[PDB]
Amino acid sequence: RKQVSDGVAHIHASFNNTIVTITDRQGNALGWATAGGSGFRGSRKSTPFAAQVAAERCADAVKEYGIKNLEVMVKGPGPGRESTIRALNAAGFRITNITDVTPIPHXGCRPPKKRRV
Amino acid sequence: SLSTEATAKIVSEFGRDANDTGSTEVQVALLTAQINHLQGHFAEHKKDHHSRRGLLRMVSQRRKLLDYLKRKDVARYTQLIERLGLRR
Amino acid sequence: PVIKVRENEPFDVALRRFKRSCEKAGVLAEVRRREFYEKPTTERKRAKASAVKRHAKKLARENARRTRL
Amino acid sequence: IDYKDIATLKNYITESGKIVPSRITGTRAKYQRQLARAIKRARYLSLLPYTDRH
RNA sequence: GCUUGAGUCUCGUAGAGGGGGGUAGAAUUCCAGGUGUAGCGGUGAAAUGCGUAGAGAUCUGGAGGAAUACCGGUGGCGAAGGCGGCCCCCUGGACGAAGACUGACGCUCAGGUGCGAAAGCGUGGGGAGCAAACAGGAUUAGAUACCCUGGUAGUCCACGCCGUAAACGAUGUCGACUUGGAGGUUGUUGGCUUCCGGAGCUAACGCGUUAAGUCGACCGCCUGGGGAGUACGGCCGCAAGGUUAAAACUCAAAUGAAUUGACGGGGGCCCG
RNA sequence: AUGGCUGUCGUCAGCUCGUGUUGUGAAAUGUUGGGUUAAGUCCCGCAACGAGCGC
Ligand SMILES: CN[C@H]1C[C@@H](N)[C@H](O)[C@@H](O[C@@H]2O[C@H](CO)[C@H](O)[C@@H]3O[C@]4(O[C@H]23)O[C@H]([C@@H](N)CO)[C@H](O)[C@H](O)[C@H]4O)[C@@H]1O
Ligand SMILES: CN[C@H]1C[C@@H](N)[C@H](O)[C@@H](O[C@@H]2O[C@H](CO)[C@H](O)[C@@H]3O[C@]4(O[C@H]23)O[C@H]([C@@H](N)CO)[C@H](O)[C@H](O)[C@H]4O)[C@@H]1O
Ligand SMILES: [K+]
Ligand SMILES: [K+]
Ligand SMILES: [K+]
Ligand SMILES: [K+]
Ligand SMILES: [K+]
Ligand SMILES: [K+]
Ligand SMILES: [K+]
Ligand SMILES: [K+]
Ligand SMILES: [Mg+2]
Ligand SMILES: [Mg+2]
Ligand SMILES: [Mg+2]
Ligand SMILES: [Mg+2]
Ligand SMILES: [Mg+2]
Ligand SMILES: [Mg+2]
Ligand SMILES: [Mg+2]
Ligand SMILES: [Mg+2]
Ligand SMILES: [Mg+2]
Ligand SMILES: [Mg+2]
Ligand SMILES: [Mg+2]
Ligand SMILES: [Mg+2]
Ligand SMILES: [Mg+2]
Ligand SMILES: [Mg+2]
Ligand SMILES: [Mg+2]
Ligand SMILES: [Mg+2]
Ligand SMILES: [Mg+2]
Ligand SMILES: [Mg+2]
Repeated sequence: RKQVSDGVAHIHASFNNTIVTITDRQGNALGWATAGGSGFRGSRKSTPFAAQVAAERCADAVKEYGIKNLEVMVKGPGPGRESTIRALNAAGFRITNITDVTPIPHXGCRPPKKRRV
Repeated sequence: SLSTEATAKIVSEFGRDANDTGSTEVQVALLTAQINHLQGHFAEHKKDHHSRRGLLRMVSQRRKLLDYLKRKDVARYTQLIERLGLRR
Repeated sequence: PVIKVRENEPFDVALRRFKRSCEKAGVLAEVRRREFYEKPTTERKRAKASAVKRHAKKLARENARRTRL
Repeated sequence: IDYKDIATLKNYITESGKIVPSRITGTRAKYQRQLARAIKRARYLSLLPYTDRH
């Protein structure tokens, strides 16, 4: 309803899944979509193409608002890193900013044990 | 470690000269001073094992120098252990 | 990696510039190494392996110049 | 190196704020260690950033 | 007696050497909400699990513990075990320079004593993350596993105990001597260190001035494979156990290195 | 027990030897290597130099 002209696409690109959330600059969510809930499960869910649709659907979630320009915040090592950003650019957003906000401990906590297969 | 001035006092007192840094008197006196100084350290810092190895070397070196001086000059030995207040 | 897209800057340039800055900071390398715990014995083992092969690359590479096939 | 000498120390950090290797900059080992200390002191005093995020 | 071994003094140098006290930033988890809405999470594929009581995501603030990205290096320091953010306090050793000084004060060391990773044990704390045990979900002929979701000791701190590890360079300590080459690190030609290689040595593999070469001193240890580093006794330990350490019996081998094949759910390159 | 004859890997590009050299030795080298061919086919390099059976 309240026309927000400027927002942030937060891309949580994990190895298994991609979550796109658009916020305002203060970080209040407008609308989200995910690869998992776009007709892609398992092998399909963890593709650039499944993240591609999640980007598209998240644009057509936030169309109530008139976001002119999206800053972009990318988080994680997944295959929805780049495919999400291109898809948002081809939803008619002006990408002013791309930022990697992938969290990196400066040491931090002991990670889980290595998988034996 | 023992300071320049604290060192130089001991060299003057136990030496034949301030240049007589080498004598067994001076060496034993300087070891005794640091051994006694470090008893304060190891009272607080009981698990400082790495430093304590250095103390035990000083103790060992002093023992060796006293045994040398005993069998060389028994008179000087007796004076030394009395002045420094050592048992043997 | 924190691109600020410039005045009249095209998208692929900024994106490829984000790609280059990400590969530079070594982000995806660091997420992968921190995914699972590597024991110090394993870390030292692979660090020695990298050291050995690197030096051993040269001894064979710098015996390749003055050798005919 | 001097932790206060910010213009110098910025020659030895990346855009992300990370200390640049000696292999890259051609710094001698002795000075890389002194440089590392100076940057870490500067980061404490908030004259340099730890990271480009913050 | 002497000064060449060994040591003392003077000046400087590098260092994750040790002990104590502070503190910083990143991240994880949790709590409190703000926004927001149907998924999240996970795998080979799943499912258990979490989620409309609003998760996941995102923003703000708070709490708490543990570890210090980059620097970082066949880099450094330490007797070995080991030691890594930054700051202070206390403290050990090493190296170099140029003298002065002591005058063989040395080397090794059974017994003895001390130190000694991780796990473990005791008492009191602490507990984010991780995780033996355990539970559930899978996989499978079965699956007391590997994989998944959780998760308690424990991992952290203080003090005490334990005294062992492929505690390894599988190479005792000290000293002398004996062609070279390329590096690293640290001093003002020395110290430490990595790789290659000569003679020599070696069963071979290899080692090669940091020797496994050539010698000397002293110590420790071995005597076929099993039985057995076990039993019994002693000593030590709160316990777990450690340490010292047999015998009968049994076999004609066990073993090391290297060679040729074959084979690999090893690699590379090709063909039908 | 055998001779002869035959299947099979497969008409796949292999399999060997003399002499020399290397190793205490089993053995190795040649036959590996760079290119190339349907081919151990050929050229080039090479402690190998030649040779046979295959091709
Ligand atoms: C060199 N100085 C050390 C002196 C010790 N007395 C400290 O206990 C130690 O600190 C501890 O370090 C370990 C790592 O070895 C953990 O990091 C602990 O968690 C710490 O430090 C804790 O706890 C502290 C608190 N206990 C308050 O002092 C602060 O929160 C610190 O930021 C936090 O890292 C310091 O580093
Ligand atoms: C007869 N005394 C010397 C005994 C040696 N075993 C010392 O290593 C040496 O010590 C060194 O002295 C020089 C000067 O000749 C510097 O001062 C070094 O810096 C020191 O001493 C260092 O390093 C020490 C560290 N090595 C830790 O103990 C401490 O930081 C001291 O405060 C600091 O003076 C003493 O002087
Ligand atoms: K700390
Ligand atoms: K010192
Ligand atoms: K003795
Ligand atoms: K726990
Ligand atoms: K011995
Ligand atoms: K026997
Ligand atoms: K041989
Ligand atoms: K031959
Ligand atoms: Mg996992
Ligand atoms: Mg210190
Ligand atoms: Mg422990
Ligand atoms: Mg305990
Ligand atoms: Mg877990
Ligand atoms: Mg598990
Ligand atoms: Mg303590
Ligand atoms: Mg043992
Ligand atoms: Mg070890
Ligand atoms: Mg080892
Ligand atoms: Mg041994
Ligand atoms: Mg060699
Ligand atoms: Mg026993
Ligand atoms: Mg016993
Ligand atoms: Mg011969
Ligand atoms: Mg052949
Ligand atoms: Mg032919
Ligand atoms: Mg040939």
